[PDB]
Amino acid sequence: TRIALDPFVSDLEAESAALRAAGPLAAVELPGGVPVWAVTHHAEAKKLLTDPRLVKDINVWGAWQRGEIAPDWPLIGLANPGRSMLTVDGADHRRMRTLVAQALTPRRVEQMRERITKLTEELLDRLTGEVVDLKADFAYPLPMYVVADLMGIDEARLPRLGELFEKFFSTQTPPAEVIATLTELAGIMAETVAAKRAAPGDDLTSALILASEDGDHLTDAEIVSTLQLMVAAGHETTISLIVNAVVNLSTHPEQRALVLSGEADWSSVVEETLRYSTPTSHVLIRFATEDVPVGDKVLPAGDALIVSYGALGRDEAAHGPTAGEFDITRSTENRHISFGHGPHVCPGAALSRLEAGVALPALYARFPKLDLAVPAAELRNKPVVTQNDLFELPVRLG
Ligand code: HEM
Repeated sequence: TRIALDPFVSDLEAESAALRAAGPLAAVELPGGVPVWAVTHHAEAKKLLTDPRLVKDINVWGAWQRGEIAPDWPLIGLANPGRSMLTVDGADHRRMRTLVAQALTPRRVEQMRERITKLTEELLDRLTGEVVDLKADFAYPLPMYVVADLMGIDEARLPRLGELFEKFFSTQTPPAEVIATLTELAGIMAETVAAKRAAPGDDLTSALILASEDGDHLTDAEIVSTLQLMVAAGHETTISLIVNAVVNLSTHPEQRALVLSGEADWSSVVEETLRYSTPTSHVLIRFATEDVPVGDKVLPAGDALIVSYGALGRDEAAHGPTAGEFDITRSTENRHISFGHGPHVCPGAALSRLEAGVALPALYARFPKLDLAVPAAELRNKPVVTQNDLFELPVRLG
C-alpha cells in the first residue's frame, strides 16, 4: 500500500509514522506522480547505503530510460542535478569529493568558529521588538552567510539566491519557473566560479579550481555543479537544524530546563534534534542495478530508492521504546544516521554541528526566557517534501 508524500507536508509526524509502519521498504509516491521505494528503518537503510547495487547513476533508472520524467518536474533539481560527488559512486566519487571532504574535517572547520561567532552576535544584536520571526531574522541568515563565505559567494547575491532556492525546494513551483530557477542558479554559480578563476582565494570554490589544474581535474561544469550542491545542501539543512532545536526545547520544558541549567550540554540538544527531527526528511535518489531484497520485498532492478531519514530517526528497533520521544539524555546503542552512512556521508557534518553549537548557546545566553510565540501546533511546514522546513518561527524573546 503506497504512501503518497503530501506535497503540502500537512502532518509530517503522521506521515513519518506511516512510513515506519510500511517499512523497511515502503512504496511511495513523490509529488508529481513519480513512484519510488523508500527505506524507512534504520538497519536496512545502513545496508542499502553501502550496497553497491544502489547507485547514483540516473541512467540506471527505468523511468529515466523511458523518458517519463519531465524536465520541469519541481523535484528535478534534487532528482537530476549536474554531475558532482552527489551523483556518482566509486572512483569518480572519490575524485569529486576528496578536496571538499578534507577541507571540512572537525579540525579544519574550527578555523571558521570566529566568523560564525561574530555573525551570530551581529544577528542577535539586530533583533528588535518582543516577538520576532526567529527563522527570518536569525536561523536563516546565519548558515547562508557561513556557506557563502565558505564557497566565496558575493554576499550581494544572497537575497536572490534565497528567492531561487525557495522555488528550487518547493513542490508548488510551476513548470516555467522550475526551469527558470535552475537556469538562473547555474548563472549565479558560474559567475562565482569565473570570478575565482580570475583571482583565486582561500574559499572552497577557489580551491576546487586550483585542484583542477593540480590533480583532481574536475571539469568546468562539475565545479559549478559542486558549488550549487554545497550551497543547496549547506544552508537549507543547517537552518532547519537550528529551527528544530528551538522548537524541540520549546515543546519539551524539562529538556529545555536541563540544557539551560547546565545539566546537559548543547551537543546533546543538537544530536537529539538530528535524530528526532532531522532537517532532511528524505534524500533523493538511488537506483537499483539488480534486484535487491529488502525485508520481505524485492527492490526491482531499474527502480528508484529514497532514504527516509525523518521516519527512520524514530525507529524503535534502533533506539528502543522511547525512540518517538525527544530526550537529550537518552542512552542508545545506535548512533543516528541523519548525516547518512557510507561513502556519501555528509561532508558538512562538522560545520553544521559547529554552527548550531555556537548559535544555540549564544541565542539562549542573550534571551534566557526565549519561547515560541505560538502553540507549536500552529507552526506550518513549507510545501517542501524532502526537507523539514517551516514558513516562520514566531518567537517571544522574553
Ligand atoms: C545541517 C544539517 C545537515 C544534514 C542533516 C545533512 C544531511 C546530509 C545527508 C543525510 C547526506 C547524505 C545523503 C545520502 O547519501 O543519502 C548529505 C550529503 C551531503 N551534504 Fe549534508 N547535511 C547537513 C549539512 C551540510 C552542510 C553544512 C554542507 C556543506 C557545507 C553539506 C553538504 C553536503 C554534500 C556536498 C553532500 C553530498 C555528499 C556525497 O554525496 O558524497 N551538508 N547531507
